[PDB]
Amino acid sequence: NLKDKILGVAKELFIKNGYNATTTGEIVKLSESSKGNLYYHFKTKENLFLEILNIEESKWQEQWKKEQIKAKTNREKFYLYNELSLTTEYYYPLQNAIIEFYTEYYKTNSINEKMNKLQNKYIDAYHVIFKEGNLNGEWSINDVNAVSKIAANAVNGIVTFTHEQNINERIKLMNKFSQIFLNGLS
Amino acid sequence: DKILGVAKELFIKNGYNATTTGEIVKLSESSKGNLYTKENLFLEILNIEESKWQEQWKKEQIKAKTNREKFYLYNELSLTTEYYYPLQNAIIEFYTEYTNSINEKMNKLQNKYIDAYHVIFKEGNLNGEWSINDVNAVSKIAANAVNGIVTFTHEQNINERIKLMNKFSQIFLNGLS
Ligand SMILES: Cc1cc(N)c2ccccc2[n+]1CCCCCCCCCC[n+]1c(C)cc(N)c2ccccc21
Repeated sequence: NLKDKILGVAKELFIKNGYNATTTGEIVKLSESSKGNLYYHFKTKENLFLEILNIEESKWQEQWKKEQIKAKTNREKFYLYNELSLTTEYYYPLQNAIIEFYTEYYKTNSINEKMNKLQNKYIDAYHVIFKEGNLNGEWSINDVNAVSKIAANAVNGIVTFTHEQNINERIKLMNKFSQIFLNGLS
Repeated sequence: DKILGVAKELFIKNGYNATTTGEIVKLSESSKGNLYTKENLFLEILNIEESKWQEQWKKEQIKAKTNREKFYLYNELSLTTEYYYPLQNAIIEFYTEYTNSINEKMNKLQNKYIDAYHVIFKEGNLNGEWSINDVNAVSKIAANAVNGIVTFTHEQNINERIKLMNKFSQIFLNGLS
């Protein structure tokens, strides 16, 4: 459990102090491990952080599997996912370390390579909703990959660039977007 | 205006946090006291750039005959400009790493950003292209959705991005009518 202890501790350090401030020395000593083991498993602070994000994305997917039973039809699932995306981000503790992380390794094509495989996972959630929505005549989309990328990124924008407003208004808007968007697929 | 140019460049190349008071003065070659907050300098640049965009938009919107077309175009152009949108990641940090006199003050910057759509949508209501009772909501949603597509895909074929943005604009408008 040394690999999973290191990630657990590193998660909490990144949460408490951000990405740049947290050193690998800290993570080593606090998880009772060695620079060696940390190097053998993750090679860099950068890659360790990506691995956390993998664990976190998996937990999110696992969360979404349970939570999407409260949505009988894919139209309902679309509405719900976008809400969840907005509401849960408001108190996602890693979010700040993520902002800090991305806005620092976006240029390195390899790190930006793995960060894309990660967003692709977020985009898969919509892809499913839309594919299944087709197979139940909720709508007709011949370009599911496209409309999926659009939804994911439209929704991130509404989640990220609003913040200023109070949480009720932000939920109203998000749901209004969800409405407008699904109406344009008809 | 010796500072502001290098600050922009620095803020765009590296983060809001990563670029510094020292780095700004030393790289621009100017007096430390001369520029005496960082948040004040930042909010200044955002205003400048946001104006340079809305100005460029006015000298370019003429090529769209109907407001339906203005929507598509403004959004398409949002991908190509050198103004404002290249500072979006820097703004994301800004909110996290930042009060009262500033955090409420830069909602006047947001309303300027949203106003572009407010015209387009209000104009379209006069022109009878659609009917939006909740213009202001739709404007805020439009602005942010688009900013999303612009910002969270800045690492892929620019011509693909323009395709996505157009498939977006279509859907959004189709859902208004
Ligand atoms: C657990 C968990 C819990 C949640 N409530 C949650 C909520 C929403 C999404 C994931 C969530 N997860 C899953 C967490 C996984 C996060 C993985 C995202 C890594 C890529 C970063 C996204 N990103 C991209 C793409 C492009 C950018 N320009 C950019 C700029 C600034 C900041 C981010 C940027």
